[PDB]
Amino acid sequence: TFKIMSEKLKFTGDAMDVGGLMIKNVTPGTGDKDVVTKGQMEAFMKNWMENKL
Amino acid sequence: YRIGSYYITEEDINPGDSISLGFGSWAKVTGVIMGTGVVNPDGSVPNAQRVEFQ
Repeated sequence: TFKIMSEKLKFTGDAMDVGGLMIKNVTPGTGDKDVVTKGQMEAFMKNWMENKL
Repeated sequence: YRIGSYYITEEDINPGDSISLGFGSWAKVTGVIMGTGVVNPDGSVPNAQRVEFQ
């Protein structure tokens, strides 16, 4: 980890992380690349546009 | 305009719950001059206004 952060070496404005952060456990809030799909599920499928829309 | 077979208003808690929403009557017709070219014989030229139903 020292070598990896040594490659950055520019820690002046807090972290400025350049990692990937490919971890998330569960929540109804923040979402993966399925943001567009989950939004049109909640807005249309069962919220606004009932079955047979 | 939203299309839905359920009798649920779009202003519900599930939707944004803002703006004025009201039930519509009849179909939607885009604004255009009827009989501009006189294509249909014996057809009186109608005057159509935006959001106007008659």
